[PDB]
Amino acid sequence: AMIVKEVYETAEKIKSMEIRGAGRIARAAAQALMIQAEKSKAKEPEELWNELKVASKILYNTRPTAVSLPNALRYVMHRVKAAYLGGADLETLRFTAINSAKEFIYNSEKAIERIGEIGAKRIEDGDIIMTHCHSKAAISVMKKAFEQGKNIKVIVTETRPKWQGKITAKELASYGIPVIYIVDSAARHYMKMTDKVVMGANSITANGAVINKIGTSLIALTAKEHRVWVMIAAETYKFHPATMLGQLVEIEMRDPTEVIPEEELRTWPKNIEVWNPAFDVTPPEYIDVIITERGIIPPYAAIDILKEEFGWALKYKEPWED
Amino acid sequence: AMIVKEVYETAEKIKSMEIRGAGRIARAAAQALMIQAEKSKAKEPEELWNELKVASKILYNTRPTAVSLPNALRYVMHRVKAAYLGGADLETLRFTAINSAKEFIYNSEKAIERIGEIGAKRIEDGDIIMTHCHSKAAISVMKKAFEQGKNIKVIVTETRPKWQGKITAKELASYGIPVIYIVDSAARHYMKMTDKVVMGANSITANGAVINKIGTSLIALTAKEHRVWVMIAAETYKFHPATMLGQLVEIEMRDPTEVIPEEELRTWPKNIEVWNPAFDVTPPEYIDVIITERGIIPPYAAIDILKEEFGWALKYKEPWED
Amino acid sequence: AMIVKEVYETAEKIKSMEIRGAGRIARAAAQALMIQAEKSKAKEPEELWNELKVASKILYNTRPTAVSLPNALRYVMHRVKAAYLGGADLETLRFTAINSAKEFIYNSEKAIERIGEIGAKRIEDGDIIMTHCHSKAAISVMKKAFEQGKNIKVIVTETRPKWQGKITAKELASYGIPVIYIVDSAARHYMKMTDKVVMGANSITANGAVINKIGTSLIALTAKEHRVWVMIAAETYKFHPATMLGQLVEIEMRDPTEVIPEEELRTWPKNIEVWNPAFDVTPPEYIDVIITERGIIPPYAAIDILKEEFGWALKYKEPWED
Amino acid sequence: AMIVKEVYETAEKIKSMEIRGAGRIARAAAQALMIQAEKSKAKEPEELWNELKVASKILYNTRPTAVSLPNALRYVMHRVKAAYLGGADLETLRFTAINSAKEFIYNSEKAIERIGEIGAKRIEDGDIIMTHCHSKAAISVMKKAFEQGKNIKVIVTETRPKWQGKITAKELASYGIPVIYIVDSAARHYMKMTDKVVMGANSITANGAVINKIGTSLIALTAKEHRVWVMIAAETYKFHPATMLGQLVEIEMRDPTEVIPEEELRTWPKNIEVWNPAFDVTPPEYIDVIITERGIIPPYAAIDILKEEFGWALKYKEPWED
Amino acid sequence: AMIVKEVYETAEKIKSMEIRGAGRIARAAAQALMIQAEKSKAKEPEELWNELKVASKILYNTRPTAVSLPNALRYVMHRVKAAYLGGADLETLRFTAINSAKEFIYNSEKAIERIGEIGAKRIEDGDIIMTHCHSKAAISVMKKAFEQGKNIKVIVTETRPKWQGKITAKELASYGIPVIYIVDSAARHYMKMTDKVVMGANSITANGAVINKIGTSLIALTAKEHRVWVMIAAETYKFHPATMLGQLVEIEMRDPTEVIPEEELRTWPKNIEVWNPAFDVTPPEYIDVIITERGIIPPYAAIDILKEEFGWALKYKEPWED
Amino acid sequence: AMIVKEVYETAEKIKSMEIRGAGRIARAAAQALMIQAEKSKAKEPEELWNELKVASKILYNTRPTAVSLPNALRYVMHRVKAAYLGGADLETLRFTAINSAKEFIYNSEKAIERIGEIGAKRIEDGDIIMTHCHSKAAISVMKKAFEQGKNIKVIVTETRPKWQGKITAKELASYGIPVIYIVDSAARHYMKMTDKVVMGANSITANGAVINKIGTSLIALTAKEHRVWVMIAAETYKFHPATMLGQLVEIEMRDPTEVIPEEELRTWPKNIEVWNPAFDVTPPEYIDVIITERGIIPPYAAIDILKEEFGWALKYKEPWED
Ligand SMILES: Nc1ncnc2c1ncn2[C@@H]1O[C@H](COP(=O)(O)O)[C@@H](O)[C@H]1O
Ligand SMILES: O=P(O)(O)OC[C@H]1O[C@H](OP(=O)(O)O)[C@H](O)[C@@H]1O
Ligand SMILES: O=P(O)(O)OC[C@H]1O[C@H](OP(=O)(O)O)[C@H](O)[C@@H]1O
Ligand SMILES: O=P(O)(O)OC[C@H]1O[C@H](OP(=O)(O)O)[C@H](O)[C@@H]1O
Ligand SMILES: O=P(O)(O)OC[C@H]1O[C@H](OP(=O)(O)O)[C@H](O)[C@@H]1O
Ligand SMILES: O=P(O)(O)OC[C@H]1O[C@H](OP(=O)(O)O)[C@H](O)[C@@H]1O
Ligand SMILES: [K+]
Ligand SMILES: [K+]
Ligand SMILES: [K+]
Repeated sequence: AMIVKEVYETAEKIKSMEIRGAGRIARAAAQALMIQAEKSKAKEPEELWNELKVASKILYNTRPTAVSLPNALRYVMHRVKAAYLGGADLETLRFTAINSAKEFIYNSEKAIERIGEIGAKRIEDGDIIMTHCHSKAAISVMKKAFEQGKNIKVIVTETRPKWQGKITAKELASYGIPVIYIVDSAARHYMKMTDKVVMGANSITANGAVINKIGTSLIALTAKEHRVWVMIAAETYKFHPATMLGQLVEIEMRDPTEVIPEEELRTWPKNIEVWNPAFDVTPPEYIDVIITERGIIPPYAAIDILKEEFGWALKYKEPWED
Repeated sequence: AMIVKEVYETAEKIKSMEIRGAGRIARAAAQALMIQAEKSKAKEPEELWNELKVASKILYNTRPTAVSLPNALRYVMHRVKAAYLGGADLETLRFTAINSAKEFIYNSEKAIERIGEIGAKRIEDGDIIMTHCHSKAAISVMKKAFEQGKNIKVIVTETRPKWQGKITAKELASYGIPVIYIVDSAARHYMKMTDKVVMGANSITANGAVINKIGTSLIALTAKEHRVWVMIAAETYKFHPATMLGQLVEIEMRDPTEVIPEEELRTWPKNIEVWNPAFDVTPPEYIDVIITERGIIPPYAAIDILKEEFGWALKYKEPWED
Repeated sequence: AMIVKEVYETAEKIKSMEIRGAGRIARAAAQALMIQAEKSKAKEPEELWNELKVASKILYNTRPTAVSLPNALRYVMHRVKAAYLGGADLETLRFTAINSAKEFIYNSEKAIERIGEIGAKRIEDGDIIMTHCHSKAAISVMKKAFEQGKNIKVIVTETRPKWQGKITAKELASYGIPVIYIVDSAARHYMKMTDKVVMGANSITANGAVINKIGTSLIALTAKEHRVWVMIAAETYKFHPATMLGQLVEIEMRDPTEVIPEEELRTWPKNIEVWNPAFDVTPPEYIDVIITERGIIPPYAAIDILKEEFGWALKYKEPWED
Repeated sequence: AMIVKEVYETAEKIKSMEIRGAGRIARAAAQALMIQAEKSKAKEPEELWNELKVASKILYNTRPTAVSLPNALRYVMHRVKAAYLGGADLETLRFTAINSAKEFIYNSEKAIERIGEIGAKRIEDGDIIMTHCHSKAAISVMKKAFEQGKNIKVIVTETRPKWQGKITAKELASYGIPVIYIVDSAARHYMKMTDKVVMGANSITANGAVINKIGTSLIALTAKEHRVWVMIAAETYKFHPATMLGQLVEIEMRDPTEVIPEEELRTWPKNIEVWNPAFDVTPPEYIDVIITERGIIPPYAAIDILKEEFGWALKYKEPWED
Repeated sequence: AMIVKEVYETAEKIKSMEIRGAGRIARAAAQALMIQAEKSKAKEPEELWNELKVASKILYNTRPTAVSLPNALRYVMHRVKAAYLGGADLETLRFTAINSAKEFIYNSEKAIERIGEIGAKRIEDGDIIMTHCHSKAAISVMKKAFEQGKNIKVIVTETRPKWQGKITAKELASYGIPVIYIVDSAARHYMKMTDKVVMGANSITANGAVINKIGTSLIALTAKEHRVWVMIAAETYKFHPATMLGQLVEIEMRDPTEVIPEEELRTWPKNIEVWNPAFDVTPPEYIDVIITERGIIPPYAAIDILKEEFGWALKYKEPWED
Repeated sequence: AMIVKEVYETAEKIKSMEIRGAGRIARAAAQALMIQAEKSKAKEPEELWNELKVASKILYNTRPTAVSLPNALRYVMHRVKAAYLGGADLETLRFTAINSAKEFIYNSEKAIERIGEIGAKRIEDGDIIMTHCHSKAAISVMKKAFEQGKNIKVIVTETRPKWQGKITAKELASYGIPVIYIVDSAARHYMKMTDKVVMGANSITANGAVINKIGTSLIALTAKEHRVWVMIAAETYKFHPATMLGQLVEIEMRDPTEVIPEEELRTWPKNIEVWNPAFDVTPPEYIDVIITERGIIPPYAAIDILKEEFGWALKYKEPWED
């Protein structure tokens, strides 16, 4: 019940997308549980255990679609839970939580560097790469390919409604990479000059489907139409455990004013509904490879990544639940 | 040549897209020649003929892609040239121009009505319709189907960068028609609930391809993927004669500042290029029917429309050439 | 208002499908018009005119999907009407109706044997041909090719619910053509051994789509999948003039007792709805050729059959109307 | 050689399809093995062993296509065999056979209700689901989802020739699920209004293909065409171990009298062959997921189900062999 | 019966492909009938008529697949036949034949220049064009595009068995055009760098299929897979009249030694058959446009080219027949 | 290092393709290391280790694409390196090399046999099989299916530029198997009569793509178009480990003079470039099954083969690196 302010501020900052990107919100959430355990004034283990459960619930209940976030929380709290239930005293608990969270953060950072190097071998000198939204994993691949001296150009899609495309373009251009910026609508038109597509992921399902930023399934579709390789750069913690047992992933519907600003929308008629899905779902048939920190897989090998990292936990409850 | 200010002003408003839409700019160019003819101070028929040629060229060099405009100019000018060359006197030439421009304007208005009556028959009670940009021809269909008492909803795509979807959404709402407004990236995600696609055209080619607002081809692609009928509402003067003899249609590239506003765009590094094609091309295999004022055709019958109405002219030079 | 029993008997027999097959029902309506004229006790030209308009409406309100039937009634009534409006006396009108029926009925027979001759040229020695329902035009093709000494075998799908495939199997076998009889569900399984598919049509639209017995579109889809030629054998009076101006064809829904017999259906619970559609719609992209009495066309040239033989009549009302 | 009548009665009832459905026949063969052990008048361990090998062969030679049946006989006989070869006395062997049957039979029941639970998670409120034949695993899915309070409707294809769709329709309606009953030919026509397809399996191969009731592959093809999820609900004992080493599955050809009744068939000429295939084969590319009792897989992970649970046994001979 | 040697020598030279290419053999055949009429020693018209029939039969019976050849013969002999049957005297016949043949030859030459100019507008600066075999029509397009200053490169396929690819490569390279020469097998591999495909035709059917050099259908297929425009450059006399009435085009099977030289094949075992089809058939769905001397058409407009140039003659016998 | 002439001679014969075929060159490289080890005059184990490393590199730098060769070298050298580093004396090192090379050679021969026994089960009585190049693995399948008494015919493609089809045709004929020999361009034209496609592989990637003789991808493309099973017969040592970590396979570009002989080629102008890729890449969606010595897999299960047998090594440098 004695939740420190950094937990609430991180939760809010995930909700408002001031902190965004599936990897980042997962690291931020691990960091929040880390600080809760740093600054906790609890005396008993039972007390700190209970603070960490509640912090974890607050953080889970921010944004639903990227399983990166629950997987972060799980990574920390499977360990914290095993400690507490094994009889660890206060400081043995405090450290288990803090250290588990530090592990996840470090492993996330290393995973992304690694995805960069693996994916870059798939990029060739002269390539024109089209990307969508702003994905650290995808940018790692493109950045690495450029540092290897491959002379590349990236077609960056603006990525409505929230313009993540702007971030992507200034970022790649600041590393020296030539950028071509277009609207989402122009993806087919420019698919004819594109050699490779590199996008990220928020959740990957057991059958190989990729839930990523709205628009992704379209770029994928047309890439298939033209035989351009769709490469999804994604850490293993993007893979979605509960899809193993039949769960559909929730698609986050965000506020209509991200599309039509409040000052404008209030003046619009009542029979207009504005629908603002945050993600769509791309089928495995439109994906060439998924580049994980453990290597290149075909998208249908997602079930293998999950069988072996994740499946064990599905017979238990979540490690923050009563 | 002494060109009236209405010609210059029309030309600027077409360039700037204050006046926009394929059919409307064609009416605005007819109108402009009408007014050059009305307000002319010419004494000799050669002097007026010269004014009409120069005005025609000013209007021609506004926007390239939509062939409606050239076709409107031709409709007036073939007739003006036949009179002048057949020895018409000043007033008979003036009236030929005025009256030809009027006929085109009236024919365009009636054709749009007829297109609506025709396309509406293919809309069924309960249909969810997806559209793109703001096409008067497409809208005529939706408007008439609603007026027949069919309960429809229209999914309207915002149509970046110039946001024509806003015009379409407000217009359909004003007639009583519920709208679902979405970003362009969401067209595949909502194709699964869509019963019909209805878009316009700027130019249609001899092989049946449809040049229309940027992103049209994406929507038609995923429509096909999903077996949703793609219906293109379009006047005969949208069909492109020069394509009969192999001409490719120029795709208008518009200012970067429509995509990114000038204030923001001047802050960006020089190795980001903003590219803003205003149209793409949708191949005939992704189009179910074209709905013209003379009936439903498959897209490959575009050559028939071109043969029977515009082929005759391709042996002659352009009717405004001096 | 004095309508002869034969008109009523034909109508009732078209409704119960005792008279069936798109061509046959058309000939039966023409026959009925002919007999209404032959047996008329009408003493005035206006009195006969009124009997024929009324017989036409009775006949038109039997089965809606096959345009063959109304195109037959048209052929006659356009001619009856031009006579009546030109001032024709009684026996001139009676004869115009008698000799218009005769003409259509004889032209139907000639068209069907000519489709035989043309279609048989696309059947090759050794061919295995799959068909569906019982189409006289399809059968003419197959029977002619067997008479050219080509060793063929026909796969006859049983064609639920009304078992028309039994008629086809006994018919083709009676000519000495070996038949393979299968359930409809088995059409994909046998498509691998099939060389050609030959089916009939109830109506063909302006854009090339073919409305024919329920199932036809599935057989056509898997035929496309396997690159087996789908050939549609159809008289020019199967082409649907109203589709030129956007009309959709109504799909006859027939009695659920044709699917589940009345004795058994009455015992079933109300929360099972039985839906019996008599036709489906096959898109033009899955049709290699339509074989008409005037030649082979790609399905997209359906609009030409229509433009050249039927379009004239769409500016007038139906010839049996007040 | 002293085989108890129940074994003979089960075999005859699997042959006539009085006992049918891949799971049920498997449980029935296990039940029969169990009763052969219970009622055996055998005084030696070698005498019982020999009765069970012989009962197994009788049961295996009933219907070939569904691997479920031999995987059941295996489950038991592998265990009977290891006992017998380990030196087991009589009542130890009798019990090993009794308790292996029991185990398989109970595990079949648990597997089928677990597929219910997992599969139901992919059904969404409002869904219209098409199915085919009568599959207990498919039905468990649909029934569980209805018990979660999701308003669904099921389209039941009648499933010629043996009319299994009648069993499915009455079953689902008995649980209060509204049903739409249609002929098989109508599956493309209704695919446009279908949200999900759920079908069972008789055998699933190493590369993902699904052998199931004749028709299944057509429904799957048009489902793919329309981007409707095709979900296969199947116990792990439907997976076919011999396909790992290249074996193809035999397609049972059943009596032509199931298609044309004997009373009518005898009147037909000899040059009509009636071919009644009980199953077809659906390729993996047209299957979105297999739902097993252990999870959701892409169809290409069938080889893992097999590698991990069955492959061990392929270096030995069949457990009922000499 | 008094056939001059140039007729026999041309026939033989067509048979051996010393004269080849569909246009060329058509011109050569017209030329042969021209010389027969130059050097004829006939006295009566009836005598010369009879020489021209027999010359025509000799020339027709050379190579079967390119309808260019019969259409040449027809063009000359429809005119010669009308003259003779109208009562023309010897010299009026002699000139009719000679002049008709001179017309065809000139019109063929002009048609090809014209196809060149039309097709070249479809070629863009920088384009890499893949072609197949050696087609004058296709080369006209590429040559013209290069003379317009478009900087192009052509991928020339070797075109087994007869190596026409060598001719094509030396020809284009002698005009200054950069050539990349590859084997037929590499067409897919290099389809990714190709912007346009330009091939010729031997016969074009009523439904839009293109019979062209063996291999054409493959290049077309993969071009569709990659969305590369397939442009077929072809004169109207390549279009095939009798396909209007159901005729399949014969595919010429040429001597096995063109594949395996005689010195080698004689040593090969008896159970090896060498099959050497000269042409395959490409479906209309894989063709973007057909470029005729009358302009760009979609391939399904082939029936229109035939309806209007050719259909009239199909109610008559050939103009060389008794 | 004193390298025996057998190493140098093997290396030259691999380069020149005197010894060719993916599997054979791998055996020839094992063999060559065997012989370096047998005939070595080394006194110290370090001196032999050095010889084995240098020989390994000479053999590695022969031909790049087929990963069988590197894998054979690795099989021997991992084991040689473990011995040398574990302190083996001269003779124990010599024998480790000799014996490792022998095991690889024996395993390769047995694997090819097993592949035949496995693939043959998927060949049915009456099958027409199309193959490409000369693959011992594919041939083992065809040979065994014939020996099982299945009546097969094989369509053999000539496989330019090096004409490996000649080897395949003579070899299959010599076993009794009828052959149809065709040029590569005719593969689509004969796909319509083909029941099965059976080819080999040089390298198979982590995502399931198959690098095989130039034109393989074309044949698989049209096979897919036609629903003909594409089966790839291939040993586990054809699977490519470095692709697990993103490596793309180099495609061997061979001398222009294989395509055009040197005598002819020196006469050609310098602006013709002959390009001779020896392989292409066939994507996994066009492959039905890969038949390895351990069973049938779908192509996407290539990652499983790579994980379970070769992944372990990718953390270590190459076992011949100094
Ligand atoms: N050089 C290469 N090395 C490894 N994999 C490749 C290479 N080139 C293409 N691929 C893969 O093989 C397939 C070829 O696809 P496409 O580029 O459509 O021909 C894709 O699945 C790629 O991931
Ligand atoms: O983890 P990284 O690769 O950085 O981004 C992965 C994905 O998460 C983001 O979602 P949002 O912007 O938070 O909704 C984008 O959809 C992006 O592709
Ligand atoms: O003639 P209507 O149907 O109104 O418009 C047709 C098309 O012209 C417009 O172009 P723009 O907005 O002027 O660039 C849009 O592309 C629209 O679909
Ligand atoms: O195991 P469950 O899911 O009940 O049924 C599986 C399958 O078995 C049935 O076969 P048949 O009626 O025995 O020929 C049907 O093909 C059904 O899909
Ligand atoms: O008329 P042009 O365009 O020159 O050639 C047309 C076609 O005829 C040739 O046949 P062949 O070499 O005579 O069998 C080639 O197939 C070529 O594409
Ligand atoms: O191992 P096996 O099955 O014999 O051969 C496999 C493949 O290797 C060969 O390459 P090349 O002829 O050496 O360039 C061919 O591509 C062939 O299909
Ligand atoms: K591209
Ligand atoms: K390309
Ligand atoms: K085939």
